[PDB]
Amino acid sequence: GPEMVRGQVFDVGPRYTNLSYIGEGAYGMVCSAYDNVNKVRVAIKKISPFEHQTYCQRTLREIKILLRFRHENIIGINDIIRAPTIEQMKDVYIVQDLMETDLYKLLKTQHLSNDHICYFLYQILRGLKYIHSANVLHRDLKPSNLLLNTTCDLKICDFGLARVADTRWYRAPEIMLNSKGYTKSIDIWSVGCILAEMLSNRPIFPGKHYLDQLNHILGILGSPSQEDLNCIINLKARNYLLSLPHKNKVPWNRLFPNADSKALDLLDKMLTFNPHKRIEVEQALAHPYLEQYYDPSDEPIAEAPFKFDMELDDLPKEKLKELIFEETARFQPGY
Ligand SMILES: O=C(Nc1ccc2n[nH]c(-c3ccncc3)c2c1)[C@@H]1CCN(CC(=O)N2CCN(c3ccc(-c4ncccn4)cc3)CC2)C1
Repeated sequence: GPEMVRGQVFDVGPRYTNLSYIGEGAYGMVCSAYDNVNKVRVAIKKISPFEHQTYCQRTLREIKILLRFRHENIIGINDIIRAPTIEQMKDVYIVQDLMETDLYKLLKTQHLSNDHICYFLYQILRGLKYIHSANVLHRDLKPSNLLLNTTCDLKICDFGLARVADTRWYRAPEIMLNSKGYTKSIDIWSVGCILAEMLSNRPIFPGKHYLDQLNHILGILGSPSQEDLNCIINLKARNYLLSLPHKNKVPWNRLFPNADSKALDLLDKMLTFNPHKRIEVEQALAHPYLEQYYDPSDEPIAEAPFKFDMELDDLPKEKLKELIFEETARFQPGY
């Protein structure tokens, strides 16, 4: 019989054996395993998405994007196991490099030194430069999506919500206000939130719902200038902000009194309220805080950026399942 972990069968043998639990979520379950061909330990995740269209979209995006991307700071896909026919296919096993932990877990137990924060931040931005150069928005950057190895190498994961550019605590204010016209800047906001969390071991902008989160945001950043209000397309968003009481900016060094001054200048530029004024990834990399690492010769871009929206939103789940079957065929044998 097949190996089982926490009640889930992982039917990945004979090539992959010695299954051990790592974690789980709505997506399914991830385990470590041993690859008896390549003689290496790997991560394997079991996804079972075919009952719902949304799950199938997230699965197809993950697979398509990660097979197209190739970057040191982005997790790849090494192999995919699924059934030999569409009708038999209920589970999809995605095989990826094994890392040691993720930043969510790390921050639960460890206080990071500036040297660690600086290197992690560098790598996040270096991977994000590639993502953005592919004309893609990640849209769900957060500490659990940052995988780490023993020498502090970092890889971004989870492209299930990514889109071609046309927990809620890491979401940019423009999304919450429904300001319309979202850009790459949404991911920079998320990185700002991750940096603040590396500096303090807790989230900078928690909140019950968007109204609460926005009040916390503006309680720290202070009220948007009229000029920033005038840059909002959505009149409903502008009007909502004009309805709030005036708040002064809280200095960053109040909240993070032991943080590097350069780190706080970059934090301020990332956690800028107006998305048009928010620092872009290439300028972030060039910021003084990251001078120890910055090297444009070693910060590659995507060879062939995505041109067009993937257009998955109104495909039935059964058609998405066929597209998943087709995408996963490159890991099946040829004649
Ligand atoms: O890639 C992911 N995790 C990885 C990967 C490689 C790793 N190597 N080492 C580790 C590691 C981590 C922590 N500690 C030690 C080691 C890895 C973790 C995460 C896990 C899931 N993944 C996204 C993903 O697989 N997709 C996007 C979401 N999607 C999806 C979402 C929901 C549902 C769903 N299904 C049933 C009910 C409800 N929802 C189905 C599919 C499936 C495709 C991002």
